[PDB]
Amino acid sequence: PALTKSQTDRLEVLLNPKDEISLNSGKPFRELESELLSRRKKDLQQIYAEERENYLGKLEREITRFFVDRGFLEIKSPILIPLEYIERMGIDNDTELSKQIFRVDKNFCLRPMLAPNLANYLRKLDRALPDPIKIFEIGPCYRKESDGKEHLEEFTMLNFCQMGSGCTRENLESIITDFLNHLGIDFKIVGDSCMVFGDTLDVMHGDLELSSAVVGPIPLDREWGIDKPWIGAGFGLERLLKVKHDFKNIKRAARSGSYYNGISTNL
Amino acid sequence: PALTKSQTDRLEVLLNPKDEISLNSGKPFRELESELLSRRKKDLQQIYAEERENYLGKLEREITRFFVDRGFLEIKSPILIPLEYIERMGIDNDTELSKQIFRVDKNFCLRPMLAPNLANYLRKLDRALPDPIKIFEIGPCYRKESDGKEHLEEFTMLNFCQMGSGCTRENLESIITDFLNHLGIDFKIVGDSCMVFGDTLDVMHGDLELSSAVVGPIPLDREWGIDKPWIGAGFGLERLLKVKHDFKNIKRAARSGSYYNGISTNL
Ligand SMILES: Nc1ncnc2c1ncn2[C@@H]1O[C@H](COP(=O)(O)OP(=O)(O)OP(=O)(O)O)[C@@H](O)[C@H]1O
Ligand SMILES: Nc1ncnc2c1ncn2[C@@H]1O[C@H](COP(=O)(O)OP(=O)(O)OP(=O)(O)O)[C@@H](O)[C@H]1O
Ligand SMILES: N[C@@H](CCCCNC(=O)OCc1ccccc1Br)C(=O)O
Ligand SMILES: N[C@@H](CCCCNC(=O)OCc1ccccc1Br)C(=O)O
Ligand SMILES: [Mg+2]
Ligand SMILES: [Mg+2]
Ligand SMILES: [Mg+2]
Ligand SMILES: [Mg+2]
Ligand SMILES: [Mg+2]
Ligand SMILES: [Mg+2]
Repeated sequence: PALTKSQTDRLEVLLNPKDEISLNSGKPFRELESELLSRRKKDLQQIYAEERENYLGKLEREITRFFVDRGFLEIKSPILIPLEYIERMGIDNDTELSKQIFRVDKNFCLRPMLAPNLANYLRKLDRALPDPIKIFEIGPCYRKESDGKEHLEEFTMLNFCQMGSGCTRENLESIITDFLNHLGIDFKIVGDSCMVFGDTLDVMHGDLELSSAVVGPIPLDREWGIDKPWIGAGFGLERLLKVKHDFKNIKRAARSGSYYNGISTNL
Repeated sequence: PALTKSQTDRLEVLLNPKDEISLNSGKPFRELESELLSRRKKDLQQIYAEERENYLGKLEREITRFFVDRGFLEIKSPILIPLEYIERMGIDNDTELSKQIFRVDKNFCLRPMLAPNLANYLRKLDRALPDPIKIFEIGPCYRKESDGKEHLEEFTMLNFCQMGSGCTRENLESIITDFLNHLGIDFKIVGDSCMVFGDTLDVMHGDLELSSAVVGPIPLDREWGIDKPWIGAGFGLERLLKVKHDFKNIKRAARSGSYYNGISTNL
């Protein structure tokens, strides 16, 4: 008995990283599907009985506590933003990131990153708060993607940043190290570059990019009224969850009607 | 010395409910503005030094703990949804709620409510979880609005719901009473009606609608594969914050670059 592509795809939906089941051992599809359906129902019943917290919600809460306790102000800024912020961030009207923007109406878009709203907060808060200014945000961001195992069109970003004193590469690396040590995630730092910010310190878990981080100043600062040293980093929460839970596909971690805490809801 | 409309508007931005300052006492605008700027800087410095949590984030966390502890599963579902869900909810292509939808691309929109995603979860979870099924979600929703003192175009909804046993008007009212007692908010229940769900139990704080709640079944259920009794209610978090903090305008409570925890960021 050989399994079709449709049958293999169904069993993959129902399989979880903790299982050790051979799909092509010769056991018939009916028995493999029944076994995995029972395991997944049991898993969902246990979540309902004992935890009840959503992985993305819980991780946002965990990250929020970490940064609040370290002196960063928690921001919740608009997800629907002016389309003018795109050109103003140096996302040239050519393509790459520009073709990835979801437009809303004629003058708005869904934010593809948190940085512009955070830059506006740094500028405004510097007129009232003592040095250094430390803020962060966690929330939804949106990009059109070719959709692989590591990209979502609707994902969740953390961006923390600081402006004023202490905005050095060593302090940025120290914050990233404390943060990922808190989550229990091994990493290395590798140099990369991007169109918006220039040179980045990319935080890698193996071949998976968890974050890009930047040490300012950069030429873009003038356009946003930023006139002091700064440091910042952006992380994808679903990528963090993919590492934490050993998911093969980031879709297990996404906002979704198709998975609850990585368990298929098609049972 | 009389104040212009622009000067009055500026002082209103800087005024907070706890102040007792007459804007038109005859004191010159320069002194009223300087006094309010100092108070607001002091307020923001105190938040930065001692709390650091965003009002909307904190309230979402408080509400999440309440519902998780009462047996409801925490959901985080897509904000960008299929445009087909609009017609399928009975939002007729005429207008009213239909003209309020933000469209994205050609086949998507920003969700104007949480209900359709929650209906899909109830249906799917009923195939694996024991009766009754209890779930909730908190997150952003979007509607085009004439924009008054009680409406935002980008707001935050809580919707909790239950399907199976216990889906009575008395139990729905009991949950609403426990919830608003937990937040310390007085209310009454008044009947109303809406195009989507029919008769609603509206939760009122004075003339302010905090929620619409529904006791099913309703004719819409068949289109969503819902085939059991159910109850549910939707609340706006920014309206809850407006009551809690005595804000004159709901914009003080919104996701915004213009206010932080109700304090102007234009200082
Ligand atoms: N489409 C996406 N889905 C999930 N997470 C994402 C996506 N795009 C970015 N992120 C996360 O946000 C972080 C910061 O965004 P950044 O602009 O640096 O991404 P990126 O360099 O375009 O990532 P990649 O090179 O993997 O596309 C990334 O390191 C990643 O963790
Ligand atoms: N544009 C908005 N801004 C802020 N909160 C809102 C908005 N629309 C709805 N809500 C909140 O969501 C809850 C449930 O949504 P519902 O569809 O019942 O609103 P609604 O009846 O259209 O409210 P209203 O009659 O005030 O426009 C409302 O009771 C309200 O608390
Ligand atoms: N990995 C993230 C890294 C974001 C870092 C930016 N965070 C910030 O604090 O703003 C500083 C800023 C100043 C001036 C002009 C523009 C800007 Br932006 C990303 O590429 O999405
Ligand atoms: N005040 C909120 C009240 C929402 C209650 C709905 N919540 C739910 O659980 O779904 C049940 C459901 C079943 C079948 C077909 C459609 C649907 Br929807 C609002 O009007 O936004
Ligand atoms: Mg990319
Ligand atoms: Mg990259
Ligand atoms: Mg990057
Ligand atoms: Mg309305
Ligand atoms: Mg109403
Ligand atoms: Mg209503």
